[PDB]
Amino acid sequence: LTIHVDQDKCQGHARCKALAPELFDLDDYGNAHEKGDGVVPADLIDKAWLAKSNCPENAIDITED
Ligand code: F3S
Repeated sequence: LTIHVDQDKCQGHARCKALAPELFDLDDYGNAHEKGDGVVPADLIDKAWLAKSNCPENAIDITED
């Protein structure tokens, strides 16, 4: 599992960042992006799917391999 935020879809709700601070960083304009790895650790797999479910703009993709 990896995370991606589509920059064109992001409108900076910051829900992703409130749910999974560990997985997203916000730029100075409030837009989110995947952090370091992008790879989702075993303990954050659920917060990942939640952040994606919760984004109002459907801006988050999770890849599965
Ligand atoms: S709008 Fe952007 S800030 Fe997060 S909650 Fe969605 S990716």
